[PDB]
Amino acid sequence: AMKLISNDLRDGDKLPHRHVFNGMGYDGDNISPHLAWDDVPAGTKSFVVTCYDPDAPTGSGWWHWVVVNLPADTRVLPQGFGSGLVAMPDGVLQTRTDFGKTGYDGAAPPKGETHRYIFTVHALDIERIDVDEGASGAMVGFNVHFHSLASASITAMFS
Amino acid sequence: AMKLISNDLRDGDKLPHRHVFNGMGYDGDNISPHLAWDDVPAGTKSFVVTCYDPDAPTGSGWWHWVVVNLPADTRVLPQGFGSGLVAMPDGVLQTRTDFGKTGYDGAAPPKGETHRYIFTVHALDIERIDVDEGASGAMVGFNVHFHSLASASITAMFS
Repeated sequence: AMKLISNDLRDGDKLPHRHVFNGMGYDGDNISPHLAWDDVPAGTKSFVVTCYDPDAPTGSGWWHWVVVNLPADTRVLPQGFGSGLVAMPDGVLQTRTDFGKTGYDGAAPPKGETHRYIFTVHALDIERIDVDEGASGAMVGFNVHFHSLASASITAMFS
Repeated sequence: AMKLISNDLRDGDKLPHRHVFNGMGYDGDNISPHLAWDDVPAGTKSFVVTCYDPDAPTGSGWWHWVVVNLPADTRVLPQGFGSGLVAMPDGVLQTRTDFGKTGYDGAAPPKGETHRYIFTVHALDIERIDVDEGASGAMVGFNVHFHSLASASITAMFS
């Protein structure tokens, strides 16, 4: 029964300022949160980690961060993994977000709105998904849908 | 009361093969459908046209086609406008789809599934949205949400 925990986030609590966006009217530190998981399914060959806001009023939500092809032995993403603080393990790729770039960028909702910022880890049954860094969050999501063995998430609320 | 019509599509009917994707197991012609609109709101300064599948199992649906900054006098997109058959009017941009490129690419659902393929035209209150060709459908959608005066759509069902 795969579990996702974090030294930074608490499921259902407010997203700490450390992980809020640093512009667009906000002044958060824009650092990806620590994430750690356990009890993965047998047959796991890689992981995908994402940050998605289902409440962004765009017609398709908003992908904040997408990490693919994490090797089967991965059980943690240190704080700042999506922010240039951590070396990328071989074969890992950070793919394209709705901000038109790769890597993590935090919450920055319309002033006064509170959205869900869902951090999810998916265990896949394939070692590598066939994508490059220009792949959209939906394109990764398509691959996740057909290859997922299990998932676990933590949702942080912002504002 | 803005209306959207088409020489090719009929709201609620099957998407013709001419507009289905040409690969991924399908052999449609992959040509964008004709779209035409009328009775636009006063204050309209530009239009955005999109094709979205809310039923794609990706976590965020799928953006098939996004066209922005169509001038205020636009009332039609000839067949193939998103397929290289039509010259781009000055200032018009086709932005990034979930297929990781610009331009129209048609329906190609999981074998045997029937999804909605929604074609929408939005009348905006601003002449240009500040995006380049790398902007995601959500990024365009964010701009549409804050600038839309009205919208009209036609939904085609595929398979």
